[PDB]
Amino acid sequence: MKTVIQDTADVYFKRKSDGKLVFTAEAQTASFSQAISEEKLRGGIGNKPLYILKSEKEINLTVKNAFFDLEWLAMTQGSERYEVEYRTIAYNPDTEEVYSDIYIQFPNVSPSGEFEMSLENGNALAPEIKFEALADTDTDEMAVVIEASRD
Amino acid sequence: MKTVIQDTADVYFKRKSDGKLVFTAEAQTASFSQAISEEKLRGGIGNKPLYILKSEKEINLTVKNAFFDLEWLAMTQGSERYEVEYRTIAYNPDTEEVYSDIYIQFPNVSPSGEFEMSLENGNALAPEIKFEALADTDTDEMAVVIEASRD
Amino acid sequence: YDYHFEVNGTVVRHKNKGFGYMERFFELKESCDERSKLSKKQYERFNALFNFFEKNGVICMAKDAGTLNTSIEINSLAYHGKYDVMKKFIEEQSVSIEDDYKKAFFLACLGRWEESYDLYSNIILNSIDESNGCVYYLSQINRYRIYQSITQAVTQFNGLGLLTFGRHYKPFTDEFLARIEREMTNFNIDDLFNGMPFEFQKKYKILEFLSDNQFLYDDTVKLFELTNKVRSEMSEGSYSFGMSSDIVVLLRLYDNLRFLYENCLWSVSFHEFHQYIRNSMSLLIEKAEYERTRDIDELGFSFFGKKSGFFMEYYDFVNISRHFKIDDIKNLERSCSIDKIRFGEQEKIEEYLVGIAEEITKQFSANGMNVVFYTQFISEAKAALYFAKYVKLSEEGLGKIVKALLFYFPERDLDIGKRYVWLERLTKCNELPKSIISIIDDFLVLQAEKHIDQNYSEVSSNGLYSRDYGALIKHFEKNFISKRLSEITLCLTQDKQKQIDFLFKLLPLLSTNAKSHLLSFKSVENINDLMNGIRIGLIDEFTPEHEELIIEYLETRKVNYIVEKEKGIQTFSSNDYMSTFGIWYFLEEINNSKMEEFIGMDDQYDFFVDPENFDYKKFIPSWLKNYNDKLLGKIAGNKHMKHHVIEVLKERVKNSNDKRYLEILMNYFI
Amino acid sequence: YDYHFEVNGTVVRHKNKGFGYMERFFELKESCDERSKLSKKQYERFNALFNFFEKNGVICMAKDAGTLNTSIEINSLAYHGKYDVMKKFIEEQSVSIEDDYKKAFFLACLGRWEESYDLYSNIILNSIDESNGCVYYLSQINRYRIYQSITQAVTQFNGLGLLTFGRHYKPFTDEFLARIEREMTNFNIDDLFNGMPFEFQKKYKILEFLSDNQFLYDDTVKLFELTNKVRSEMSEGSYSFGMSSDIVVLLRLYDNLRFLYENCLWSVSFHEFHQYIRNSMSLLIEKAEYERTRDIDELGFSFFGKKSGFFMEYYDFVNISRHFKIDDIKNLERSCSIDKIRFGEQEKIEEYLVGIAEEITKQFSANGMNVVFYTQFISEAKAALYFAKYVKLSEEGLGKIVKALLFYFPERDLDIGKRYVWLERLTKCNELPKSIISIIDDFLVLQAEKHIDQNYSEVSSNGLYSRDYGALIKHFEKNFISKRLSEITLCLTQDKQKQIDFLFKLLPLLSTNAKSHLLSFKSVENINDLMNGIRIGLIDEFTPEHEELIIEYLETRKVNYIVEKEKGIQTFSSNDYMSTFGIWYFLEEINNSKMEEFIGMDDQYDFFVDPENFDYKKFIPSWLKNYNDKLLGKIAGNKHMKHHVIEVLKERVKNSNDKRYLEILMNYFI
Repeated sequence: MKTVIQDTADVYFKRKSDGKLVFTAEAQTASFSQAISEEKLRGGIGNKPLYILKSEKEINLTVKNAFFDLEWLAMTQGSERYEVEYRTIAYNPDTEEVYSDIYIQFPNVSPSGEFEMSLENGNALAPEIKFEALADTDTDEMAVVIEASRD
Repeated sequence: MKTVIQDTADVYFKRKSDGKLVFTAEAQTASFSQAISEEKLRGGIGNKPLYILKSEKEINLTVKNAFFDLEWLAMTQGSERYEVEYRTIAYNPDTEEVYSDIYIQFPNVSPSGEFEMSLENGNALAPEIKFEALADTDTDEMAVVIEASRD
Repeated sequence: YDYHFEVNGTVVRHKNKGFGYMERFFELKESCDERSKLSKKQYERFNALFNFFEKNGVICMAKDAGTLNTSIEINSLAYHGKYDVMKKFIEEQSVSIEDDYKKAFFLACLGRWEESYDLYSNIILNSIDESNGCVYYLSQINRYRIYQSITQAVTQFNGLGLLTFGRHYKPFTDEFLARIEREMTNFNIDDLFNGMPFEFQKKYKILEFLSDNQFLYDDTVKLFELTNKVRSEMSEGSYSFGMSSDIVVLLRLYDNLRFLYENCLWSVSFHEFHQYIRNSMSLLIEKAEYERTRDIDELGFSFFGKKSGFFMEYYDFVNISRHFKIDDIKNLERSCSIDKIRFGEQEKIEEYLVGIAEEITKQFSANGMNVVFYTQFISEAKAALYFAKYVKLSEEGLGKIVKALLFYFPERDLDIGKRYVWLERLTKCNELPKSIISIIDDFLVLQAEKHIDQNYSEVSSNGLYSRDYGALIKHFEKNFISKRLSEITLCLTQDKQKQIDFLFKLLPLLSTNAKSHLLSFKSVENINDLMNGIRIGLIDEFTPEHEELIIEYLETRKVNYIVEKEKGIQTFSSNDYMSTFGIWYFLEEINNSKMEEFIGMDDQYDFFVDPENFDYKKFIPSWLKNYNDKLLGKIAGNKHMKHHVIEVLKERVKNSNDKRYLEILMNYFI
Repeated sequence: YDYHFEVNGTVVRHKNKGFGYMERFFELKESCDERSKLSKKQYERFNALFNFFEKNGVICMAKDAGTLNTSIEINSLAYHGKYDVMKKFIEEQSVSIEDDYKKAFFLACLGRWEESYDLYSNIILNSIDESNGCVYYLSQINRYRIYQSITQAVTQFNGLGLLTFGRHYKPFTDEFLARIEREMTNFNIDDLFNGMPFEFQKKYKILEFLSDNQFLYDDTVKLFELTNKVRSEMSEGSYSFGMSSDIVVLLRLYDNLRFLYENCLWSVSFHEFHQYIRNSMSLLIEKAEYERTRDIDELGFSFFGKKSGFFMEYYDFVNISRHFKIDDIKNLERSCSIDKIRFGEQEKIEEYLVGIAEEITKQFSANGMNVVFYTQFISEAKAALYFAKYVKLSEEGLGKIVKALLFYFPERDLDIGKRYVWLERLTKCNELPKSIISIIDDFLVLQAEKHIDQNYSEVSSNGLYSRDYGALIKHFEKNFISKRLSEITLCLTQDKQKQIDFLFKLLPLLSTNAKSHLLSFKSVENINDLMNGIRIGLIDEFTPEHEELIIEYLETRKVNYIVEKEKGIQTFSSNDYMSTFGIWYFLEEINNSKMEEFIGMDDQYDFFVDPENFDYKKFIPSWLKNYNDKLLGKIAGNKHMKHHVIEVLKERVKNSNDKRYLEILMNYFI
């Protein structure tokens, strides 16, 4: 009551070509980053053209709760690249009431973690994993976001 | 033999009215810090200022030793200033031969020590002494330099 | 190790292969009906167990963790710096053994390190008969630290303290030091947990870490793993949802203070533990700046679309007041913009600042000052006042706080010079009512009474003197002719004249007739009198006779300059007015051509006079900092050097972080 | 604790009060006559101690210390990455209890973790029968460590290995997991040193700290003290004579590193030890950056002239090439001008850098991937290739590395789009000889052939694909015709849409006859085809027919927008072309007036189409990072877009250390 205040988030992941949901739920770190950049890769052009607006772009992602699954995990025990949906709640600073929930989904994901903890003293689980959102030639990708607050 | 290289320094302290020798033959940290700045002053009236030279200016000092001096330490054991004489040498990058010396004179240095170095364990001495450069209203002072390399 | 207790009060299963006995309790927490299915004994045990946890802050399991707003409450009086009320508490009579312990710690805080140890000896013998386990172990853990404090103290008063103080103060009797050396002589703190009974060893394992130094090394390493991360994300533009890694530290920070205060331990006063607070609060106040400034595409504010803004609360002031030396606080001023930060609870704070103040009035108004208390308290006294610039004080607190600083605070740690730097600094976000204008006078008259010493020189480290106090008053209240200062002028005769410096330095403040007294009085022959005279603006120009004095001083410089060059010596004067001399010519004040003869000695001189034949490699980019808004304009108007300056300026703005350079380049040169 | 051994190779007394038994030994060292007055055995004993202190570098006494230049020379084959020689030494019969110990560590490095335990099993039983407990203690420290690593790995395969590696692996037999999970269930590493013989607890106390983890906790805290001092030195601009605080870090970095590798301790493949290497090194590299950019006030030239810049030698390359990750090395680039720093010992760097190339050939060329060894070596391998862009490579050596990075590195840890990025990064410091273009040429041919199946799609983390692979050719070469690509198109018949459009966007490298024959049956004018067709130089000027399609796209996006607004849905498309079109307008590439009908759809669209009425508050300053010079000149001329872009830039450059914003500011807007 003196000083802190806390909030909550929630994390789901999924696989395409079926309604399979075999992943974590609750990104403790929940580290998110976005970036754009440029270089001299096009350091010279024939001119009289136009532009590409390359920007490179990149979306880093992190979730750490584990407890993936037993049913689908075991079944998989016997490259669609999966997909991710992200859901969080938004509040009004004036009223502080529940009126809107953030609806976020990403088209492409590809988990790739540093497959070695080897911590000298074993940890209390929570195997943080970093993700990178792939993309194809077609269109869109990156993120598609939906918003509540129809009050 | 492969890589690192070190150097050395030398300290000299003294009190006016006499040549009371005080010194620390080495100074490992030996941090010398010159600094000058300004924030805001002046009434901004009278049209022509005809001057303005505020520069505050300040010099700090640092040394290390375990030797205060033997004799009158015990004499006084049971405010006429604490002047300092920094001396060292300079080398020529072309030859690296001993040809030049450095003579540093401070006429007014005051001992402003944090007499609260109470540490959680018996250490390897290292009684760091920090000083502040003082300059009276009269003239000159703080710094004067003399050097060898006559050759 | 059966469970794991997160810093946030949440608990997660760690090593349970059996019944979730923790889980049932929190299942018993919300179930009022099930709480009624217990006997009265068992019900009271739950009450004894329930009352403990809520004071320990444990809330509920992680799986059902909701919006947790953990509280913080530090109640130890010493943390509240009420040095007077405890001075009555120690006079009171003892009731219980726990009360004796509480007094023992209070003794130490007041610098009476002598009687503390004996009662630390008095408690220890009577302890066992009550068969209370804890009260013994901490009584010794506290002993050896206040032992070391004495030992580290006695050498310091012998080694340096004589230089710091000038006398060989002896706070501790010869015989007392003997006994403590004997009793503890072979004391190895390591085994002390390895000594107490198995009965002790099974209940009170949790007090183990306080034996060795692993307790202070255990906590710090996490702050290195916690700090290494946060700077990484700070260079990545990342956003962290939920509890940010910085919020973890603050709970950890305040948790450490409570356990290391309310139990009345004495490790608070050592240098190492102060290291923990410095690099913790630095990271928090550092992280605030990055949040206030960064970009977002659309969803950036959609993630945690608000902040604590590091709302700096009352305890946070109490933290920064003690644990930072003046040098440490300055280090933060450079990187962060602490002015931009807001300050809540601006009334509770006011008690602290007067508390530090009104106490200083006790110590040094009286002849008795506990040197041991001076060792600890003067540092806290320093930082508390300096950092007050950012707070909005009340009129009375500004009364006392200005009163104590000038009259009572000892000269040694704070010379007359840096006093200007503090008293001005206590005006920036405030004003100067009459009641404070009166107090600053009372210093000048008191100082006026001090301008009779034969050998005094007003030694200073910032080149500012009580004339500038008067100069400070005028910049706000221009029409404030002084009243008593005038009188000291009139009674004086030319025979005793050292004060001519101070009065003529204070010519801003005099009566019209008193000025007339000065007119026949005083004289002008030397260059100081020129610039000291100019320092008031009294001298509006320079007659040819005045100019001859300028040339005459310069002739002295060359005659030397050939000598040191002939002797192979080089010197850098302190307040070389030659640098100040060069400023006039480029500013049109002197148009005499004879000054061209005097080139080639001072680089700063050359940069102004001879742009035609001035090499720029000998430019010092720190010069421009000390330049005036007008002066930076006139150089900005030139054609010879504007281009070549702009080259040295672009380079340094690129390859450096000094913001002051950045604003200078944009405003004037651009 | 009688003396202290300063890290600079000097000795200083701390607690000694008896004879200077340490002092006299060095006095004998300098004197030659007093060596001869000892008996032969004692003369042998003097040499027995003299040789040791030359191998440990305890040079002389601090009272006669001078210009000490300590050596570092690390010789364990694990450090020097000579993986090939290891397989030859292991394939050999040991001759002593000493020899097997070296093997048990070499087996650990090659990741054959299974057999290591067995030989580690053999040593314990055959180490009991001698007076020499050193091997048996350190036998256990390794034995426990390999156990924990077996537990951590096997769990992580079950946890996330299925999705990471795509399939299930069980490198370790089920029985072995049972046996190891049987043996160590009742072992607590803390007590290990306690239960050893009283003799072993007398001589070898020095090996105490390795038992628990405190040794990294005692060292890690000591670094945290240094990192605070060193950072403090940066913001104060001080000067450090004698042994600077920084060089202490470097010695303490290399000194520790020698102990663990040269005594064959397996701990050095654990995360916590990498943590020490990470922060210890980065601080030094950061220190060099500041040192280069000092401002100089009055003194440095006489003291430090002709800057003795920190040279990053071969012994510095491996450490960065081993322990860092790929994100971490990225961060340094944003906080150092690491291009400028000299990279000495360049001949040596080539061998080890070549060493990774040949090994990467072996593991993936053979059917056997030691998936255990795979984990600890790819991450080391990954950073190695990336960091090469700051070291000069010969032609022949550059042939090996390029041959591997394109071909044999798995698609798992380097996607196709990622592969380009690394190759180009090795084109900076090196030109593009005829040999190199052969390799990248082959990669286009091979990947072209595979892209014939109707579902063998491609992904990217850069959105680059094959299109700019050709660009690296023509940006360096000019007349590369790609014979093999000619035979591809010359034999392509019809109805291979993926192969059609794949080599469509590789037009410029094609041949004359193939071009025309490929312009036949070409992708029509699709909008993707339109821009990508423009990306290859086919389309020179927009026709109204080209514009007609553009109008169609805008209409589609608008009807989508009204659906999105009703549903409250926002998108961020990697193929979002709203921003691209509006820029074409501001440079008059498109003349049709209809664009203004869609003002209010995308914020960056409004920034260019309607500059007069644009809401500059909506301006996101990051867009400027996407804009080339020829826009950034045409941005600086417009009246509607100069008055406002300047202001936001001033805010960020003041409010950020982002030099790119500063670079945009000086050159073009001012």
